[PDB]
Amino acid sequence: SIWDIEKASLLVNDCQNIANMAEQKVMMVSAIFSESSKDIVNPESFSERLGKETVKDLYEFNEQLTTKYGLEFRTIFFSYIRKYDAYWCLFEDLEKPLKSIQFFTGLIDLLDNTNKHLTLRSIVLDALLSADEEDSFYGDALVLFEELVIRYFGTDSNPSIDASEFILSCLPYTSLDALNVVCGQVWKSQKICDFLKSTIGNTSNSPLQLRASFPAFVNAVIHFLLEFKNVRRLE
Ligand SMILES: [Co+2]
Ligand SMILES: [Mg+2]
Repeated sequence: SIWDIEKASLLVNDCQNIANMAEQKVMMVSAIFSESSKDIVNPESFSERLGKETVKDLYEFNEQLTTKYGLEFRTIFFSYIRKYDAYWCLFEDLEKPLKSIQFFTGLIDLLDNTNKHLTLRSIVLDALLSADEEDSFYGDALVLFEELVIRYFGTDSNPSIDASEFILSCLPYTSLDALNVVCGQVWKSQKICDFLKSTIGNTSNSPLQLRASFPAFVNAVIHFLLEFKNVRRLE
């Protein structure tokens, strides 16, 4: 996929500002989650507690973000930005506010009552693709990845899909091979793709669906988006 260069260019201009409104809604959603960390039993409950108007506003801000700035895969891809020179130059300075925008796109995806969490899937895979650097922040991404896998295949209204489709449908890349072209060291070195294809195969075969509790899921998501937020991804 090609990120519209004009729209991405607009994002450079409105970056710090959209980032600010973004961190507003994060602090809200996160504060509201702090009150009810045991009554929020599922995304739908997260929704009711937030309020329709808060929710409606949440989706409208995400809509403008998505349409105006060309984010076809719903969020920001640091692997993509690091890979393609034109985008690197455009964004190399703006890593801090980019992390904020992505956080927002991650957090509100917790509201997806289909449990597909396409945006969280994107963010986790992007993290997995980005890391060459020595980190155990990787480990956390693998774990969160297995949870998203449970959440997807544990919901019986979600169609059976291959590991390939599960991975690529949320990435601005066209094939599994292509991922080898844009990834960091860890992806190739630890044969990460095979681990994911394995995990995905076993989770949809297993009668055990040891899904985590939502408030624990949410807390792990918030935690993970926070670690990400103090990591230097752009080279
Ligand atoms: Co588990
Ligand atoms: Mg794709």
